[PDB]
Amino acid sequence: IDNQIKQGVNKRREQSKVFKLTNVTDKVALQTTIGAIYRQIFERDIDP
Amino acid sequence: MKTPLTEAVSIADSQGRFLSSTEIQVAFGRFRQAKAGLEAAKALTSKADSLISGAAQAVYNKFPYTTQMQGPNYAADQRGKDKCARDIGYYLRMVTYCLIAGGTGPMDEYLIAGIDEINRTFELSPSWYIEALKYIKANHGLSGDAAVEANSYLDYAINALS
Amino acid sequence: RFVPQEKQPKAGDPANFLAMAKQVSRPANTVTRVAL
Amino acid sequence: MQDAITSVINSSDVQGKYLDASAIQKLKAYFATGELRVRAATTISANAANIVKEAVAKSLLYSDITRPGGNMYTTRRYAACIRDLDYYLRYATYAMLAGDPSILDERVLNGLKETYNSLGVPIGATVQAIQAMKEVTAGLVGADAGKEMGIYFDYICSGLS
Amino acid sequence: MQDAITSVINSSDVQGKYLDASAIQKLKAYFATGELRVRAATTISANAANIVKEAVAKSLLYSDITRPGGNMYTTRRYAACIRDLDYYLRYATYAMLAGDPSILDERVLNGLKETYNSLGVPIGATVQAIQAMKEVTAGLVGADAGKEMGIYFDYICSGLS
Amino acid sequence: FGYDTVPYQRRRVLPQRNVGETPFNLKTPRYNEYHRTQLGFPQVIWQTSVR
Amino acid sequence: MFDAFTKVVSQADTRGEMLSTAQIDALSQMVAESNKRLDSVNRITSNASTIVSNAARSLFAEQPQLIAPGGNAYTSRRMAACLRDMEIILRYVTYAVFAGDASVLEDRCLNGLRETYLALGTPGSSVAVGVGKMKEAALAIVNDPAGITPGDCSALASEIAGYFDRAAAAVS
Amino acid sequence: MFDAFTKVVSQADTRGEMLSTAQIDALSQMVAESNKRLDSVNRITSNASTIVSNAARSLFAEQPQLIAPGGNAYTSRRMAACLRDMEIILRYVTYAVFAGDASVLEDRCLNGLRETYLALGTPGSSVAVGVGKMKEAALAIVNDPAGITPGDCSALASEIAGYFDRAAAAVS
Amino acid sequence: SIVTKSIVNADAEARYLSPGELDRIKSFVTSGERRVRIAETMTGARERIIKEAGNQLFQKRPDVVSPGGNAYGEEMTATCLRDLDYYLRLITYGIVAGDVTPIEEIGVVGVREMYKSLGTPIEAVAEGVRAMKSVATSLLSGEDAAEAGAYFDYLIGAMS
Amino acid sequence: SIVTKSIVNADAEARYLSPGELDRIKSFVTSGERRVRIAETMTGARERIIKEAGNQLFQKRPDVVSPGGNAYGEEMTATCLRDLDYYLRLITYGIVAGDVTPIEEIGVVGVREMYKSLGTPIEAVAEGVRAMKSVATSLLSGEDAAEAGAYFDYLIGAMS
Ligand SMILES: *[C@H](C)[C@H]1/C(=C/c2[nH]c(/C=C3N=C(/C=C4\NC(=O)C(CC)=C4C)C(C)=C/3CCC(=O)O)c(CCC(=O)O)c2C)NC(=O)[C@@H]1C
Ligand SMILES: *[C@H](C)[C@H]1/C(=C/c2[nH]c(/C=C3N=C(/C=C4\NC(=O)C(CC)=C4C)C(C)=C\3CCC(=O)O)c(CCC(=O)O)c2C)NC(=O)[C@@H]1C
Ligand SMILES: *[C@H](C)[C@H]1/C(=C/c2[nH]c(/C=C3N=C(/C=C4\NC(=O)C(CC)=C4C)C(C)=C\3CCC(=O)O)c(CCC(=O)O)c2C)NC(=O)[C@@H]1C
Ligand SMILES: CCC1=C(C)/C(=C/C2=NC(=C\c3[nH]c(/C=C4\NC(=O)[C@H](C)[C@H]4CC)c(C)c3CCC(=O)O)/C(CCC(=O)O)=C2C)NC1=O
Ligand SMILES: CCC1=C(C)/C(=C/C2=NC(=C\c3[nH]c(/C=C4\NC(=O)[C@H](C)[C@H]4CC)c(C)c3CCC(=O)O)/C(CCC(=O)O)=C2C)NC1=O
Ligand SMILES: CCC1=C(C)/C(=C/C2=NC(=C\c3[nH]c(/C=C4\NC(=O)[C@H](C)[C@H]4CC)c(C)c3CCC(=O)O)/C(CCC(=O)O)=C2C)NC1=O
Ligand SMILES: CCC1=C(C)/C(=C/C2=NC(=C\c3[nH]c(/C=C4\NC(=O)[C@H](C)[C@H]4CC)c(C)c3CCC(=O)O)/C(CCC(=O)O)=C2C)NC1=O
Repeated sequence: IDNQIKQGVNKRREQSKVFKLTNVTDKVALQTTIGAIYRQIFERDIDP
Repeated sequence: MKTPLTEAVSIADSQGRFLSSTEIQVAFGRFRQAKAGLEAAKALTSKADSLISGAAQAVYNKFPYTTQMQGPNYAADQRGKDKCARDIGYYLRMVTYCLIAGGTGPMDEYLIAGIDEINRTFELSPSWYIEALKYIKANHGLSGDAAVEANSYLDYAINALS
Repeated sequence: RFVPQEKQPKAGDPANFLAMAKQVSRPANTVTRVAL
Repeated sequence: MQDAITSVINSSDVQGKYLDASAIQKLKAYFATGELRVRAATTISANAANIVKEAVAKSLLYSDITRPGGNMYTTRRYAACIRDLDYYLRYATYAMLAGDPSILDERVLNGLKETYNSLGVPIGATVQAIQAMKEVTAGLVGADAGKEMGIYFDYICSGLS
Repeated sequence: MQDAITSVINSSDVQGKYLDASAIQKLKAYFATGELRVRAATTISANAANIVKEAVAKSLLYSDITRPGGNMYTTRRYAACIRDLDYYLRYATYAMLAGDPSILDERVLNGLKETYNSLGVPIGATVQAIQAMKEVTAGLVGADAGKEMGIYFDYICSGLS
Repeated sequence: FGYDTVPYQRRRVLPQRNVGETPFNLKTPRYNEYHRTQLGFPQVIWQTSVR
Repeated sequence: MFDAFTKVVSQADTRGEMLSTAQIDALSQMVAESNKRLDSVNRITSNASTIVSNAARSLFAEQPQLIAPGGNAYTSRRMAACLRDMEIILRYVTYAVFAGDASVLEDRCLNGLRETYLALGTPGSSVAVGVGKMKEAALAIVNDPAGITPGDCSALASEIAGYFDRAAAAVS
Repeated sequence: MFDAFTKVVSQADTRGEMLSTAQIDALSQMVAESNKRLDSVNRITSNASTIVSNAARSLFAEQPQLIAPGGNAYTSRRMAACLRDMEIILRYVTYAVFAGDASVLEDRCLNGLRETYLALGTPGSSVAVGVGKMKEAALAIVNDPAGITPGDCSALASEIAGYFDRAAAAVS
Repeated sequence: SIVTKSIVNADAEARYLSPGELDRIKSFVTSGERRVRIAETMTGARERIIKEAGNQLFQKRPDVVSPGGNAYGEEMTATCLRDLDYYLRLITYGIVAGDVTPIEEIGVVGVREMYKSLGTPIEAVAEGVRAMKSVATSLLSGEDAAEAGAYFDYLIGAMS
Repeated sequence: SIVTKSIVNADAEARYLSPGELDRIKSFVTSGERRVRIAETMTGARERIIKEAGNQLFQKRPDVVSPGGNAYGEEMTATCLRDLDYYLRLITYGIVAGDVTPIEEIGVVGVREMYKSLGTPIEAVAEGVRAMKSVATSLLSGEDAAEAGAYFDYLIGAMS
């Protein structure tokens, strides 16, 4: 494990997804991006 | 559920035909009945609690042994009196239901159909209920044709009892 | 010891505490027709 | 973030060897029990507002901690603790479908001990809520999956305590 | 976005009466020719890097624009006139596999007409490039799948006109 | 049955079996689930507890 | 198998108390309009054969596939059974508006006849459209005045159209 | 429909051989205790109406929801049917302990009555508790030696409680 | 459809359909006759599956049938027949599509503001759905109880 | 308080307090002896609102105290009174702060998650504050209850 996860790129830089907005007339693809804005700007949930 | 409109539909269905003038005669007659019977049922609803207590007291008066002897069928203890007056109110409620329905159907389906085997299994004398129904039909205080058909339903319950 | 006790949310006063009518329903409804 | 597919395929990578017969028995163990996991995964998400409800009724509610003076008196934070107890519920399922507690190190237990003492929340009261949630889950999904899902629940209680 | 499965779902759902024998027949209209339509897609997926060079070789390899003095002469915009052919191909096979022009309305043709004026780009050459791509995409997919793809490319160039 | 015999469940049990077909009175009770739902009966044990 | 009055009685018994006053005023208004309800019923009943013949003809003008050979109502025996099915549905509608409750119409037709038409191969759509057209013609025959004193026919149009739509939806 | 003897006969025929000796000694001891089985059976039978009335008496004291309006055993007709169902169950228990085999109790009640109580809307829990209380009272009535010679009813309390628990579990 | 969001999950990565995904879109079509007949049973028995299951809601939550309530009376539990029929409708559309996007287009994301404007608690409705799941699987086979109930568990989680 | 809303409104400008905001404390502090001469009777009369809040709720919302509802029987009429006893204090706490912002950070800002989870209807607790609004306006004078009645009415609009 010392040679596995502990190499120097802490493997969530290149397996965390990004969110685009190509689909503004889609509605359910919009809703998971708006939550992704909320979970990156305030980076908790804004629900409570 | 022997009510006049239901049994008219049953006649027309078992005959396999449409409705005729006979069922419409049944209908103007049923509306004539209900035009006083609904108000009489409301009046019985008003006087119900005092009638129930008076019937229970008359039943304890005519049959004083039931208050005295120990026995779970007798109303010597308090739970016997609660259950007892509960079935007094049951009888009165079935009388009002038959007054609204316009036939002996509700008492025939809710009371009469098993009352004989229940009084056989539970050592309940039906004469207690006959005395209570006699007190109710004496003390209901209605007048006129509503009073006569109320007495008809209560006498029907009496004849079904014994 | 065992810390003992005292108060919060004592409540305990029924006050009105209105008795229940205890009604029930038939479920023989007009599924076909509800409203315009 | 890893997986019982990947953590036995990367540990065999970093040794330089290939799919060993001792390494092949861990994948086929994961391929045998994987049908049990995926039916257990849907039942958590169907009850996710109710596993968290029966947890706080069996461990948290009607106590001194929701009474003023306790940390749960602010309804800003009783909204946040159901949000906090949701986090251990979904990440246990992520540890269940991975079959691996490695996500819990890197996404739950990164700096979790310092941020709870920085706010002064009780440690054992949260650990008592994980002990509430492990028995509610094992009843609702069946004991064959609850005996595996609870292992990653004890991985949370080891790091939290 | 509206799949042809979801469109015949939608046509009963705007009426709100349930799926009839006619409405299940549209799914059987899709499922009977479903097998060739999936097998058409793996031919167009492996060949999409290969097939994109013969479309310009049949149309715009040597022409009056691709010389010095015209459009498609920077090698930067020659990348664009290959990548748009990659864009029109990759979205037609989505529209093949779903069976709709509605995904083509949403993604590729939501604003495509207006932007080609102010970029100063030849539209009518790109009309011929898709129209040259029909005879090279039908030689490898077969004759039967070649005609059902033809109405989806024809929605593009009619939409680009 | 003719005119003089009371009807009975014909050949319920085969001679080599201790278990025959279900008696018709148990198979076809007075009413089915459809009329049971109309009567609004109250199942699911009872209401429950306050806590 | 319920009346209006037996429906109120069963509801009051399930409540376990006596009948409340507002239900009795409602039943008094029902007893005042029950004759209303049923003159309406009688003028519906007298034209029943004309109603089913006009319904079937309109229907077989509308869907000639049923009359076409191989159609479900093509055969003379099957066509007579078709008219019998329609007349039965109209009769139970008249029974339900006689008793003032849809429970008789439910009891006698609805729960079984959908499965019957599925098992027979009968198209439920055509008989649904036929019951709808028959109900439209029935209200149209009931609503017109021809030597009868003016009355609040309206609502009862509400109830009759309710019964016909319940029949057409239970058929499907 | 099997005895003890017919059960041994069917098992020996499925084996295909004659009856072994140890089964015959077991059946000899059964023939010695079959009258013993019987004494409990007759003192169980003589008090049957008291047993079912006391069982319903304790059950409807215990669950007053059944007596309450809207309850399953509320109506007089339904309450008589309730007592009839209980008396039938007790009678088939007495038959099974007469023949010494549970196959008669299985044959006559068990396979159908669970589905019957589901379809009727009858709560299986209350009748299960009633059969359990009736069985407890039945063994309590059987085990007391009033004017009876001194003997051993051990194994037959075992068998009777087995039959009652089989009935209560098949009811559910 | 199981096509159209495998399209969407392949569109955001800007990639064609993978052959590992292409078997999933192949096996859906050859099993498409298996799901349309179990969706026929919900189309056929739609009246029985709501009528007794509505009483399972009121047995387990009798707060709704109480007076002063949201859905009280013969005309407002009529509206529960005029509302729960759509959820029994849409599960059939979730079956024949293969996934949850007909659920996701119609009845998921606005229900927090729908039932707030209606004034009905959603978990009171949701326990009617979970009791309906227990009686839907009484009709299904032992094989099809999982997969037709797999689209049920998305709807129970969407309300809660 | 009324200062604390203007403080973070100053730092979002990152400038000094504009004199449109200064006089709103000058109207506050000279009426601060007036404002503490309002709410102390509501601390004084403590029970009289509260026992006239539950009985004035239960006649307008009787399905809550039915079986199946959250509040049922004993110990679940008192904590609903005690959760109502919490929201009596914050009306007084908004008055002596002269602003509704200390009502938020302890009592408003997370209601829609905890009352979602507990099943208590947020409309039904909103009518209880509407029930306790009328009995508190009677205890104060009419021009004094006119400002304190709006302090109820914000929590009405926050709950509803
Ligand atoms: C609740 C069960 C206990 C409690 C809690 C309390 N918690 C607050 C919460 C915070 N919780 C987190 C935790 C996480 N954030 C994450 O992203 C993850 C992994 C996915 C975890 C586990 C954080 C970061 C905070 C504070 C930041 C914030 O304010 O939003 C607070 C809030 C702090 C405040 O001052 O309001 C309170 C009381 N107390 C209890 O009664 C329970 C034991
Ligand atoms: C009291 C213990 C419980 C109870 C009893 C109950 N049973 C019925 C109705 C039926 N019971 C049966 C059962 C049998 N019939 C048989 O022939 C045999 C074996 C030989 C058994 C075990 C059947 C067929 C019916 C329906 C037809 C009928 O007349 O009885 C009812 C009445 C239901 C009704 O609507 O009439 C009752 C009340 N139910 C309870 O509430 C107790 C839990
Ligand atoms: C059982 C709970 C209790 C018990 C019973 C017991 N009985 C016997 C023996 C006999 N019992 C009878 C009874 C009858 N024979 C008949 O023909 C009839 C009429 C139907 C009756 C009532 C008889 C006659 C015998 C044997 C012959 C005789 O008595 O003349 C025993 C011992 C003998 C045996 O095993 O049969 C016992 C133990 N004893 C208890 O202590 C139990 C509480
Ligand atoms: C709705 C129609 C209806 C009727 C009529 C009815 C009667 C009825 N009365 C019963 C008992 C009873 N009935 C009585 C009544 C009396 N005993 C007396 O001494 C008095 C003279 C009389 C008072 C009126 C009493 C005291 C009991 C309880 C005795 C018992 O254990 O069985 C029982 C057995 C239930 C039980 O044990 O609690 C029934 C079914 N039930 C019904 O559902
Ligand atoms: C997925 C749907 C979609 C498409 C197709 C699309 C195309 C697109 N084409 C562009 C340019 C271009 N498009 C072309 C087009 C062509 N060359 C020709 O000569 C013909 C007229 C035509 C045949 C392909 C050219 C030459 C450019 C470069 C123009 C410039 O940058 O000046 C640009 C701006 C620069 C760039 O990003 O490349 C976009 C965004 N965008 C989209 O979202
Ligand atoms: C079975 C044989 C039979 C029939 C046919 C019958 C009908 C009948 N309809 C009546 C009333 C009536 N009937 C109607 C009917 C209507 N008015 C309209 O404008 C509507 C269009 C239409 C209903 C659709 C009205 C409005 C009344 C007024 C009196 C009442 O309410 O009964 C009355 C009241 C008593 C009377 O008229 O002498 C009778 C007799 N009575 C019988 O014994
Ligand atoms: C000052 C900020 C603040 C708020 C908002 C708050 C709410 C709150 N309400 C609670 C309970 C409760 N609240 C109610 C309330 C109601 N039930 C109903 O049906 C009615 C609609 C309603 C009020 C009229 C009930 C029944 C419980 C107990 C929950 C249960 O037993 O399941 C609890 C858990 C036990 C407790 O500590 O009291 C909290 C924390 N607490 C706070 O400190």
